[PDB]
Amino acid sequence: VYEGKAKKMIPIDDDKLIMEFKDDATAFDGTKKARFKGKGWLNAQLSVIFFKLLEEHGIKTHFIGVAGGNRLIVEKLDMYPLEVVVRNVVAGSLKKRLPLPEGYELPEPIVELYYKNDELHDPMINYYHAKVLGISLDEIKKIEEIALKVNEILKDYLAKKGIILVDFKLEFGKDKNGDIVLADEISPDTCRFWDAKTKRSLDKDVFRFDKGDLIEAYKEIYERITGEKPEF
Amino acid sequence: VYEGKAKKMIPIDDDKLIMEFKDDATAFDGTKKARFKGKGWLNAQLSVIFFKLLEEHGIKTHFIGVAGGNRLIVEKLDMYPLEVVVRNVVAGSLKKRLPLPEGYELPEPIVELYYKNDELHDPMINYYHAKVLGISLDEIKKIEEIALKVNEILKDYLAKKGIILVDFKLEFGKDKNGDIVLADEISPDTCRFWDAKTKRSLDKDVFRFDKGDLIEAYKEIYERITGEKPEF
Ligand SMILES: Nc1ncnc2c1ncn2[C@@H]1O[C@H](COP(=O)(O)OP(=O)(O)O)[C@@H](O)[C@H]1O
Ligand SMILES: Nc1ncnc2c1ncn2[C@@H]1O[C@H](COP(=O)(O)OP(=O)(O)O)[C@@H](O)[C@H]1O
Ligand SMILES: [Mg+2]
Ligand SMILES: [Mg+2]
Repeated sequence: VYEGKAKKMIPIDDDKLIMEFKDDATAFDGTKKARFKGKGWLNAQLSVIFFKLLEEHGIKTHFIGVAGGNRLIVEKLDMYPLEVVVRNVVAGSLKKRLPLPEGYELPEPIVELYYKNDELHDPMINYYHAKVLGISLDEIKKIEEIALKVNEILKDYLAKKGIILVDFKLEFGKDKNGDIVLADEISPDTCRFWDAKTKRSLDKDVFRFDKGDLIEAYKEIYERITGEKPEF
Repeated sequence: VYEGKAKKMIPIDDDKLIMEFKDDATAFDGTKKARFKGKGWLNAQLSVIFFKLLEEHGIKTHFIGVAGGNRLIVEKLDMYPLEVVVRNVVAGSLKKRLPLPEGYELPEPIVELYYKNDELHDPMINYYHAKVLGISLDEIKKIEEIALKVNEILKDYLAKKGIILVDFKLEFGKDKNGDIVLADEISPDTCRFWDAKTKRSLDKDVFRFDKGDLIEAYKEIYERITGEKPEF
C-alpha cells in the first residue's frame, strides 16, 4: 500500500491496483494542508467520467473499474517520472515564464514537462533532460501527442458545459506491451476549470488562494457535468 | 550606444555595429559586481578566435572584423530573445534540474532555451513557449542544430588543447536574408572551461565562486589557445 498526499495505491495482483482518493488536499510543494469531507468521492467520480470519455475517444488509460465510492481499479504501470502540463489559458506558474496576464488566451496549447522529483521540487525539463532520464524522443513525442489529444476532447466537452479548461496535469506509464497509457487522476485537483460567464475558479485554486468553499466549487463542477446532485 | 553589463554596442550604419568588451563582470542576476583590468581585451580576442574557427567550419556568425583591441565590428541583427545553453558535463543550474553530481559526463549534449527577460529573470522555456513568443518550430530546430554543431567544433578544438568544454551560452539573430546568425560573444564569461588533467575552472566560475585569480585563469585559457602570452 502506497500512501500519497491525495491518494492511496493498493496492489491487487501483478496486473492491477486500487486507486483510493483521500479527503486530503495539499498545495505549495505540500506546505499548505487541509481536509475536505467528500473531496475524495468527488475526485474519484470525476476521474471515472473523464477516463470513460477519453476511452470512448480511443485514449488508452489505466482505468479498469470502480471499487465502491472512493476507489478505482486501475492497471498497474511502469510510470514515467513526469508531470505533463497542457495549458490553454495563462494561469499559475506560466505567468512567471511568459509576460502575459492571467486569463490571456493562448494562440495554441502549451505543453510543459516536469520531472517528478521531490529532492528537486519537480523542475521543468525539456526533451534533452528527458533523454538523460531514459525517456526517448519518440516516447516524449507520443506522450505530448496524447496530452494534446486529451486536451481537445476535454476542452470541447467542458466548453459545451460552460466550463473553460484553463490547464491540467497528466501522468503516464508503460503497460506490458510497451504502450503509453494515461494514468493517475483527472479532477478539480489536477485541472483548472473556470466558469465561462464569470471566469471564476471551480478547482483546487479555491483552496490554493482561499477563494471560498472548495467543496461547493467541486460540487458545482460535478453538477454541471453529470446533471445530478452529489450523493457522497 | 547600448551599454550592457559586459559590453557596449555602438551603431555604425544600418548594417553593422561595434561590439566593445568592458572590464566589468557580473554574476547572480547581476547582484555580484567587480572589474578586472584586461578582461575586456581577453574576451574580445577569444571571441575573435572562436568566431573565426566557427566561420571556417561554415557556421554563420555576426563577426565582421576588429576595431582595435576591445572592439569587434559585427553585423547588426534582429536578435532572438533567447539564451541557448549547450551542456556536455553537469555543472551550474543543471545540478538543480537533474540529480547528477558536478562533473557527471552526459551521455549526449543537453540544449536548454532561456527566455531573455529581466522582469522574469531569464526563465527556461521549451518550444511551445518559444512559439508563443513568435519563434516557429523550424526556427528553434535550426537554432539547436547550429548550437549542437558549434558544440562539436569547440569541444574537439578545445580537447586537443587540454580543455574540457563543460557548457556554454549562445545568442542568435536574423540577418536581412532571414538567415539565423550566431551573435553576442564566446569567451570565458559565456562558457565553462575545465583543465582536462585537474578539472579546475578556467572561466567566470572563478569569479562566481571566489576560486582565485580570474585574470590569471582567463590568461591561461588565452595562452593554451593562442600559444602566445597576452599583450593587453
Ligand atoms: N496506473 C498506475 N500505476 C502505477 N502508479 C500510478 C498509476 N497511476 C498513478 N500512479 C502513481 O500513484 C501515486 C498516486 O498518489 P498521489 O497521492 O496522487 O501522488 P503523490 O504520492 O506523489 O502525492 C502517484 O505516485 C502516481 O504517480
Ligand atoms: N549582432 C548583434 N546584433 C544586435 N544585438 C546584439 C548582437 N550581438 C549581441 N547583441 C546584443 O548586444 C548586447 C551585448 O551587451 P551585454 O552587456 O553582453 O548584454 P546585457 O546588456 O544583456 O548584459 C546584448 O543585449 C546582446 O543580446
Ligand atoms: Mg499526485
Ligand atoms: Mg549578455
